[PDB]
Amino acid sequence: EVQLVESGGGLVQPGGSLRLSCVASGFTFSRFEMNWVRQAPGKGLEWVSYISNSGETQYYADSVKGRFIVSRDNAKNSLYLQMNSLRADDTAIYYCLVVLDYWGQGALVTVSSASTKGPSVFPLAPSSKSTSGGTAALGCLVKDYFPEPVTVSWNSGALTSGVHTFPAVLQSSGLYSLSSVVTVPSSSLGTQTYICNVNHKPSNTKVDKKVEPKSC
Amino acid sequence: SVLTQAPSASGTPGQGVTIACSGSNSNIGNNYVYWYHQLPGTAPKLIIYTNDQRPSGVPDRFSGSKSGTSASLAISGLRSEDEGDYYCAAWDDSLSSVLFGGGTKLTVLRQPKAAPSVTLFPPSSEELQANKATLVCLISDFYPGAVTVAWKADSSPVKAGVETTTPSKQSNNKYAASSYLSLTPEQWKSHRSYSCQVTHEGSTVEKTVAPTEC
Repeated sequence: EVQLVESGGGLVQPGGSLRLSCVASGFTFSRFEMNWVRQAPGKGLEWVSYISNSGETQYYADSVKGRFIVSRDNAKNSLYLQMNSLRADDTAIYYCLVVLDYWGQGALVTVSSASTKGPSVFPLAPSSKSTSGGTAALGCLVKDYFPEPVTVSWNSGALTSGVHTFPAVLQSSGLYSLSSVVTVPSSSLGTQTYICNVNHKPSNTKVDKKVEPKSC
Repeated sequence: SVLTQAPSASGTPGQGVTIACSGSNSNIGNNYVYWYHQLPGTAPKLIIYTNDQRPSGVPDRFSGSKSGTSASLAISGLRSEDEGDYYCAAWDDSLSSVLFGGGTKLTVLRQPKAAPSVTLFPPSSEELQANKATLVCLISDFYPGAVTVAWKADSSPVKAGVETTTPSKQSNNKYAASSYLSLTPEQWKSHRSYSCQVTHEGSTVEKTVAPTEC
């Protein structure tokens, strides 16, 4: 069977650089062009570079031109990717491909200067007009923490109905943010206290944030 | 030049579906189209190569075709193992690059379709006093679990500063998603309005907030 084994990924700092390797087996490596393709967390597929069977011809994505160098050692049946001046937009799983036919399992490259950082918690206040009759949405914005994970609860676990906590986004800063929302009776906004409980164990931080109606 | 795919394709067990890929002469018009199937968490697998060829192991329920500047992947007899994301790709001569379509999520329908509701929060007074501003667009109660989100400042699209999560299941077995627009306090106060637009199947729903209102 065709096998492509990537290595050399990991955490690196922005402006830094990294060397992916992909070792081939089960086919005549030197007969075939190779490609690198990458996939940012949550996103689609983005081609990075092409290299001909002999190695004498290369092509690069415009996003990467002047910064990455693809190469190969047909004696060692290895494909390489020299990624220079790494920036947050480069964070992705990187796949090696033979032609466009078979993909390695991928190597994660994380481009961040983030150190451990607890979140800032901001209230998502319910709109004052949907506070008379019916239901209202309120929440907490859990901003700019690193690394994963955080946990969010409401009223120390007493409020679970109508709750949805979203997965986090990874921002161009290398820090994560997420939100948690709960739908409650409008009539309760006067009488019931709503507190989101945020726990970020990697920084030994807990935050309780009271979410109150806004004065319009 | 970009390859364009619809976000979502769906059918009940046993139905057929067609996934379109639309391009232009620099790419699909003159070059070979490839199709891939991906389960999130694992690498893509080849489904169609060179417009219409199937690799060993791909069932003949999958077939590819190309005409003019468009390509299509047909899937008959939909089964659970077909669900996942499908991507088309082609070389583009003007860019000297392999382009990928944006991905089509294929869903085998298990429950009725459901249109999203959208809640849009303006930046909190707390955050603004921290010299930051985030608009929070929360999208709920939809099925199948694929949407497109776009943002507008007043009436013009804004692409910078946007982050959107992949939909995941709510407690009521429908999907939710979130999108964020990061602004400076200056931009938020200087525009008349901001909107998040959510496209699901053949509807777009748009919610708007203004800095001068509740």
